[PDB]
Amino acid sequence: AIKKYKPITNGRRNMTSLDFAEITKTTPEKSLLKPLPKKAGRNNQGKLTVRHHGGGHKRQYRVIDFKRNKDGINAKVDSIQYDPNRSANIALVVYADGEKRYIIAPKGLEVGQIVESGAEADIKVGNALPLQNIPVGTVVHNIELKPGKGGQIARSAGASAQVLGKEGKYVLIRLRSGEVRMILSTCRATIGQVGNLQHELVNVGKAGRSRWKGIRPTVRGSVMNPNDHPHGGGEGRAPIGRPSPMSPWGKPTLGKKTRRGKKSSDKLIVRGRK
Amino acid sequence: VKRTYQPNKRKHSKVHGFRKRMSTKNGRKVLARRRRKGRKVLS
Amino acid sequence: EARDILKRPVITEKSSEAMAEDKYTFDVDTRVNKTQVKMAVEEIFNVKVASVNIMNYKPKKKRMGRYQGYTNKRRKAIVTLKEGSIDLF
RNA sequence: CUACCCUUGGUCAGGUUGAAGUUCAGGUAACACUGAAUGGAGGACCGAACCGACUUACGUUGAAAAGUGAGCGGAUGAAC
RNA sequence: GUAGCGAAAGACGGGUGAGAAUCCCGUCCACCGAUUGACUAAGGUUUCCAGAGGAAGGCUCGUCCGCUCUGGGUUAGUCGGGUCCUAAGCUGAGGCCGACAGGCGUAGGCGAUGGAUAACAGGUUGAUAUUCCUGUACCACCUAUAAUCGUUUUAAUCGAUGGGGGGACGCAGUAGGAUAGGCGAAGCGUGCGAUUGGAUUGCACGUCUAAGCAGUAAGGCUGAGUAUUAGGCAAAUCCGGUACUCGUUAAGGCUGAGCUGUGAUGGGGAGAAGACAUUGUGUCUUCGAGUCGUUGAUUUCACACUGCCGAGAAAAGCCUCUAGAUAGAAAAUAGGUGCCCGUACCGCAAACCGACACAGGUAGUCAAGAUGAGAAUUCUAAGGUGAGCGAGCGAACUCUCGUUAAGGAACUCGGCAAAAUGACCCCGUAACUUCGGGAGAAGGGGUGCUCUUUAGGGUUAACGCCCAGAAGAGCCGCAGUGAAUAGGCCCAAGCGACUGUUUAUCAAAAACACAGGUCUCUGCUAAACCGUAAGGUGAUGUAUAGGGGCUGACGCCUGCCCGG
Repeated sequence: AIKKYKPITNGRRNMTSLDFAEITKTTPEKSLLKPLPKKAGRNNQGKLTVRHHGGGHKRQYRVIDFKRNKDGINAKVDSIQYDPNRSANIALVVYADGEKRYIIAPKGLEVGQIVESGAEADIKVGNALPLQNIPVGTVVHNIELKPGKGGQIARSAGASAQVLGKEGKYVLIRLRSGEVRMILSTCRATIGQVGNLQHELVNVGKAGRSRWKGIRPTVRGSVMNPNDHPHGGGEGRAPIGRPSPMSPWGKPTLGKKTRRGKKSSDKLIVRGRK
Repeated sequence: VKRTYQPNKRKHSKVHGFRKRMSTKNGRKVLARRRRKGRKVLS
Repeated sequence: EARDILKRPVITEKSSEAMAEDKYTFDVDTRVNKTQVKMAVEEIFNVKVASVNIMNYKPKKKRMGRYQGYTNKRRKAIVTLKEGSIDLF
């Protein structure tokens, strides 16, 4: 659920967090860990390219099995663990000979239950299949985009798409943003919704808790100077005195579409939103 | 109060000093200028 | 080698007090190690050598009437005899 | 030097309050509220080291090309 | 012959000299004492130590060093670095890109601020010491020495270019266990005071290492055995899932573990002169001086345990198990052997950064007694220092400091500055609230010393040993936290919710951030951004996500106009 905090400080006045009651083992698997040094928005020339990325806690990368490869060998779910690198939790699965992997934990998934992959597999939560063998109307997550590449769509907390119909070698799928799309029928997907659904409701509460996640502050354009931002300058406070609002790099920012013409996936997108 | 110039031997050999100046082309040009002027210390 | 690697003896009151025991102090080439110094004094003065210690002395700044400069750097060896003795004076 | 950041290290006298939680019992009986023990949370409180720089006095061919004295803010954190 | 001579306590006697407020010795006095003390970094580079003249140097003299001469002076198998390991980064054969110059990047290299690695006690100089000497150890390598394993496949050994494990990691908090150090006392030693008394009396004291034998105080442990095998680029006899026997006992089976007793050491050293004809009686060749017993206890066990969310490096050294390979070893002794670089000195400063022997700045470690909660405060031990050239006399005015009759903000732009408050204990405490608070609200009272005592914390053995359980009875003073240190409070409005940030050097704020809103863009080689491009950030993310704009906790809300 979500725990509310008692207002003992002004910083805890309206703060909530998760109770982490789905987490069943609070210590990661040693052989599936890699380093993840921060690169706080600075590219290979060392300059800042995206603003507001900073320094939070040290975390480590857990390697996730986004292509469900091991096929026709079932696996037991060992634990549901926490991951600082995403908003879902992860599940440790152990295959029938002893190989351990991590996967994204779906919504109702229990320690002990069985999970498998392939065309031979059956439709229950956490099995991975090609989109061809998945009946129309079910909810799926972790959807590949090119066959064998690994899942790319609907991996965040509480995310799913549903199968809508079948073309020749495409299926129709309705994404979480409300757009519908064609995907190659040999791309895989796993059955069910991604878990940890109450992630959207936690109130962060105090400025410094944002800093624990590596968010640096953001200063608005209209209180900078005219060489810094198009909204800058003006004697007192001032309106945005332009026909449109602007980026700091001077492009119109409030309604101008930015998708490029002539992408090859323009004929795959039947109906789009956002 | 704290001043500009807080010395450090490794840093001094690492930003100036012979192998750093020979490692770029403009650095080799400062050593050629300093030779041609007849400086006693090139770096 | 073996006779260009020992250059001079060193005669001081500290070195004399060391020669009250079986210790002898030489100025050696500045590139030699202390195995070579042990082998060279065994070859030259025909003795047996217990151990040898060694130290480097930096160049020393110096003046002579608006001429400034440095001494040479020195490599000093102190070698302890096991048996035998050496008759320098 | 200074502004951000990256990797790897370090430091923070002492006091005070007493969160979530647990547990027994005055009113107690459909325990149940509220009294007591426990527990130790917090960009909590007071305050040294440390970090700052609000008032003031003194300095102004200064001891000093930005300091000293007395007070003062922060002091487990978005700390140094 | 002006300003200044850079914070701080000195006085006298002796000495030395051509000449002394200055140099040296003495005695007394004083100052710092969580440091003006003691170590280690960085940095500096001979300033270190002896002699002798200093022509300059020093906000004097030389009759010192920071000028001269050498006399000099720095010693490591174990300390700190390299012959080890990798992080961030920096480079990078082939490769990609680019008018050129050049940029990027693969394996790989390099790279500590981290990981790994063997020594302590005493003696000794003018100048070094875990380095020299003496003792006792430890770690490696090489060669001889012997019984042992003896298809060399296998076999304890070899042993991967192989595997599994480990190394290997946050923050808070607690309860313990040991130990360092401090503490009182007759175990034992020294001395017996001149000014009145007392003589249980003034004190002091109790030792000592790394290594190696024994056990050990607590900690973790689905805790000990059988068969199979999509795998560990193949071998494993080792790593995982299950099916079972004592099962959840922790016996003690295991790993790891602070520490304690013996020997190390009847040696060193010892409060000791009791040992000198001497080393100027200081000094020492000879010869001993106790190793008691309480009291209460930081650092270590160990991020052990418990809790929490923000979810807390890597690689080698190392341990296993093997193919494979050979004879085949190793081990325990005896011998040898153990390279290079640093090492002097200053070092929270007269030696570093600051033009200076500058009231500044400068990472880490250690830190005794009283008082106290305390590392606060005041005094002090140890240890350092008398301030560093300036010193001797005695108005206005300026600056620091203390006091003030009567009055008490009348001052002034403004109670600016000062005064007042303050510790501990006990009683009490409003409006308003987001139910947390407000709150230490306000406001009251108490505090020394002596004796009873009934009795607490008990020092409990118990009143005795200190604070008291705290109650009675007294005594003194103007005053009892008798010094020093230690919140002034209330009522009412603006703004900003809050902690935070800001104009190094005239502005700390109502300005910026913020947690929340909302709008908008973006389906992944995402948008956005950097770049000529390659590359790259976003992100090893995937619409509960990411970028941009505006607003700014919370509560009640957010009307009209789409002509431009």
